[PDB]
Amino acid sequence: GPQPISRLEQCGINANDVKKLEEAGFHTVEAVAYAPKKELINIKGISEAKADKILAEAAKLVPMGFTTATEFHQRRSEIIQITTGSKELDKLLQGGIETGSITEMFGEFRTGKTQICHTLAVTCQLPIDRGGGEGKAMYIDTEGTFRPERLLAVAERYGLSGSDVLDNVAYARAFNTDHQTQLLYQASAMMVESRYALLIVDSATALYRTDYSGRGELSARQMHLARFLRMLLRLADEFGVAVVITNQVVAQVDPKKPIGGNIIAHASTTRLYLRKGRGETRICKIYDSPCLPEAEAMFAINADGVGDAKD
Amino acid sequence: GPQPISRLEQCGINANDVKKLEEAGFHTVEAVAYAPKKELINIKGISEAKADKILAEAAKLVPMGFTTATEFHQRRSEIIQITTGSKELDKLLQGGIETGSITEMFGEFRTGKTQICHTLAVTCQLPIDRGGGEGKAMYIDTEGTFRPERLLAVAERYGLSGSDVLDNVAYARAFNTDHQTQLLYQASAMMVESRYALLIVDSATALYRTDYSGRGELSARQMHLARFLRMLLRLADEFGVAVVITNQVVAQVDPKKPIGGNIIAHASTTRLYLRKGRGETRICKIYDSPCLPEAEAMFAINADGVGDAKD
Amino acid sequence: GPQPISRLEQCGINANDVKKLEEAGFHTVEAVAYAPKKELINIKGISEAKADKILAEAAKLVPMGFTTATEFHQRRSEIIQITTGSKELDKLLQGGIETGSITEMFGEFRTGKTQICHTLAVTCQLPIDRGGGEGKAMYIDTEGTFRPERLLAVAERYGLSGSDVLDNVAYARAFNTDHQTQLLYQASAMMVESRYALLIVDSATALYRTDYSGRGELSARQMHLARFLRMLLRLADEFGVAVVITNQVVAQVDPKKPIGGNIIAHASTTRLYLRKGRGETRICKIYDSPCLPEAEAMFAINADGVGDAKD
Amino acid sequence: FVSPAAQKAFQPPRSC
Amino acid sequence: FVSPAAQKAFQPPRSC
Amino acid sequence: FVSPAAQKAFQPPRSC
DNA sequence: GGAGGAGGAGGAGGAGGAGGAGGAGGAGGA
Ligand SMILES: Nc1ncnc2c1ncn2[C@@H]1O[C@H](COP(=O)(O)OP(=O)(O)OP(=O)(O)O)[C@@H](O)[C@H]1O
Ligand SMILES: Nc1ncnc2c1ncn2[C@@H]1O[C@H](COP(=O)(O)OP(=O)(O)OP(=O)(O)O)[C@@H](O)[C@H]1O
Ligand SMILES: Nc1ncnc2c1ncn2[C@@H]1O[C@H](COP(=O)(O)OP(=O)(O)OP(=O)(O)O)[C@@H](O)[C@H]1O
Ligand SMILES: [Ca+2]
Ligand SMILES: [Ca+2]
Ligand SMILES: [Ca+2]
Ligand SMILES: [Ca+2]
Ligand SMILES: [Ca+2]
Ligand SMILES: [Ca+2]
Repeated sequence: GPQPISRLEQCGINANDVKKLEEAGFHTVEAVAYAPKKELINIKGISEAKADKILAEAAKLVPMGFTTATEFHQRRSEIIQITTGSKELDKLLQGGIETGSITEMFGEFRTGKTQICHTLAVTCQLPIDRGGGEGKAMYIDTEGTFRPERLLAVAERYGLSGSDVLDNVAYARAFNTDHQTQLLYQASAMMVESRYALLIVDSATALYRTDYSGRGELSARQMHLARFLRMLLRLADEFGVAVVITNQVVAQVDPKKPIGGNIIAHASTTRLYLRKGRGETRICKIYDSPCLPEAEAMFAINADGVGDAKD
Repeated sequence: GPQPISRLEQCGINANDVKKLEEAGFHTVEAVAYAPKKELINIKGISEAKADKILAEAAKLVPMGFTTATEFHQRRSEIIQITTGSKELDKLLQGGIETGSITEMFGEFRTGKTQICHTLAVTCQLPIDRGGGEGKAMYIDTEGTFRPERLLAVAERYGLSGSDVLDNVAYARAFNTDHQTQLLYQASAMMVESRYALLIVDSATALYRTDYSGRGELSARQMHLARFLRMLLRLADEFGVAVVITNQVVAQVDPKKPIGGNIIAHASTTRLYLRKGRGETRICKIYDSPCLPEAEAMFAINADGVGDAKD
Repeated sequence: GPQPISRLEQCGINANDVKKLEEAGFHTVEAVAYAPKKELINIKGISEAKADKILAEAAKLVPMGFTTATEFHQRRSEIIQITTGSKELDKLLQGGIETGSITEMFGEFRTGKTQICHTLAVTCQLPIDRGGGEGKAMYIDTEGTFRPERLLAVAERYGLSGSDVLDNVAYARAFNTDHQTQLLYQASAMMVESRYALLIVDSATALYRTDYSGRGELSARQMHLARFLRMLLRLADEFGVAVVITNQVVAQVDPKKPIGGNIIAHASTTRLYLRKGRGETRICKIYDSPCLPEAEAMFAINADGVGDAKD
Repeated sequence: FVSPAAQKAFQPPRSC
Repeated sequence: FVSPAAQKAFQPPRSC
Repeated sequence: FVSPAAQKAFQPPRSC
């Protein structure tokens, strides 16, 4: 896990300053090391010289230099991939939902964006031997469509204590885009105290469509969304969680486009396009990824979460 | 290759001063010769008179005067062009990615900016006879989308030792724009010790969009980016590497514009615009170049990196 | 042509002093006559009385008094205008690039600043009957984007020996702003030995944007640029060459502004604003001139340099 | 605020 | 910092 | 420094 | 032998970024 920011006191930082770094949202040594000098200057008590020392000492506790692709290939071969509860879907992702990265699932209505998030919320608690991440689940919800009964269904499938599964899912409802970003700062505080494997924002863009309604609010909208996505990457690098955001679609005027513009498209490393199949079956397509080929799969929404097409 | 800065000691420079030039980021005689008098005065121990002597002696070891277009045409006819792994793409570039210069590739998501960088990271290690540069690869990554498994795929295509290919790619992840520039100073130290053919920053502008969010931070943003690009030109002139940066796009309000403003546009000598074709095929267009006509090509992203359209 | 500074020895100047004027950058009688008394006092061996004599004798060899607009209109009607390789562009300039003056071309990227400079570098060698200047070309380059292959293309269009054309283009690369000014002093030495028709600085302002990064370095930046432009005027008056500098642009916050401030705007007599047209066509606008009306033209970048719009 | 049950550490879900 | 494997010089990739 | 080919005087480019 | 005093003079710009939004029936025959 990451190093708590208290470890800066054993390096020459006044504990009164570590407390000021705490109110700014920094709870780990990594979060302070990854931060720019500019970000620390914006804090009240921190001066130019303090940030230089705080960054210098943080730099010693976490490596921020060059390595070889060999060492990076070795370290990545040990990365956790949480199972999607579907063999055919896990094979498409070559293991499952990859941690330390932002995965985005978009599609029409009913295509299973909320249903995959409820399956992932449980299967992240499974032992790694069974395809999990052995961590808690954080579910930021912006639509009100979080159903704990859908978690209990997935728990029964994997034979887990439904009461214990509901104890490892931290749930927050976001009511606007300012709140949605505010909830991520509290997320950083919690992820130090307990081990989390997966973070879910559902939907990451739903509230942006109506908080910034105007024509001239477009730049301010994409800028605020860019900061939210930048903060999700922070949590993914800091704690190694798997960030899974969902996205809504739109119609092509000149046939389904995800909303959020180029900001959401450049930021997400894996983009999953979900279509409606027949009955309860759905089709997941690799829409963008650094390592996976543009392919398709066929999963299903069953009475016990997302599984393989039962036919 | 370039001359190590130690050669200044055999010319009248106190080895205690060469050490001070070392902490300022100068490791070659060329880097000191190309530097302004102003840049050396900003160093602590260096005085006005020392910089005059240091510059005078550096001037003798590297030519900084006039020549003829004949001599320059002869010297340029011997310049290395690294293959893009695609015949149709190499023909568009009239040889491949040209060294000693800054090449920029921009486009929408999925259009192959990271995939070309992973192909270039391998094919730069090929012998010049096969279209390579016979040097190591440096991959500064600001998004987290560096996949060594995509390098092993390109290695198999060219029948190279995947273990040896991963040993010639130096990888660093940048977490903010200050770190991104800091990594270039360490790059200058490494490029003296070993032979590098290619430097990759992917993406060179992704972090600038959110480190400088404000409206009044725009000048400070483009100024910090201008210094980063000025330092990339330094490495390209000092070591003769091929600098390949990537860029993200934006929507036209009044249809895809690269971000970074006029700073990135004036600085990059070759600009490559990548579009999405059909299936796995992509379209690369010459967007700006001093010598290449505004034309197009059609490459593809295959299971073994960037290649020609397989159809 | 101008008179070599050796002609001062036949007028009462000790040849040991003419040698001291040589190290200060004076190689012609005109350069010494146009110089202030203050500039000669700053030389080591020269005293107050010597400079008085040196200036008095130089004053006799070159006319520095009043004439009539008639005599000046007659002398100007014999001035050389180098062709831009485009009929529509030459008509906008009423003849071409006018010698003995500073012409500045600015615009966005790709708009043809480097391409016009490569066409001008060849067409300055044409006989005056064909629209040239019958002189060599000097190309100070601060970006690294000098392509001798683009000269050979323009040579074929005018049916000139490509080998001989590359022998008449003196090329120097500037790495910082101090070097850029230093190269102009060597330019003054060369322009006495051989006949030059055109001097090109591309770009004259690119390096100033990053050599003087700070907020408080702004005055020192514009002062150093003012001296460089003052020295370009010196070469234009001394040798009668056509000085063509290029400039980069910037965005308007409150739509494209040339950089360099009021210094570059007051100093350049003709300012050419280049826009991007359609395909390979560009639009050149008279942005400032003492004699030309504010008009526009449409040229094109072709496989043989700058020419007329082929359509 | 932080729920007193959300502050608790991850407990491995038992078998049922 | 510099990785001890990144400090090593360029070795020509063998054939496989 | 001055290139020995740049010190040479302007030669009229021949026809090709 | 002795016995101080007199201010003044401005200047120098630069920097882009940002998508999104469906919809609409019809037409007998051997
Ligand atoms: N217990 C269940 N058993 C079977 N199918 C179910 C069950 N619960 C929901 N579904 C089905 O799953 C789909 C709902 O998917 P989901 O909640 O993920 O939607 P979504 O993609 O988030 O949509 P939206 O954009 O409207 O929020 C519907 O087809 C619904 O009938
Ligand atoms: N092994 C593979 N085989 C085939 N196609 C692949 C493979 N890996 C990735 N791709 C495809 O390559 C594309 C990804 O391109 P790349 O990683 O270069 O994106 P990018 O241009 O950097 O995008 P972004 O702005 O999102 O970072 C996708 O279309 C993906 O499906
Ligand atoms: N041989 C050629 N044939 C046709 N077009 C060409 C050729 N070489 C370059 N071009 C085009 O000319 C343009 C490049 O112009 P140029 O080199 O003058 O740029 P610039 O104005 O100096 O830009 P920057 O500010 O980036 O340096 C591009 O549109 C490029 O495609
Ligand atoms: Ca939903
Ligand atoms: Ca992406
Ligand atoms: Ca990428
Ligand atoms: Ca450019
Ligand atoms: Ca140029
Ligand atoms: Ca003017």
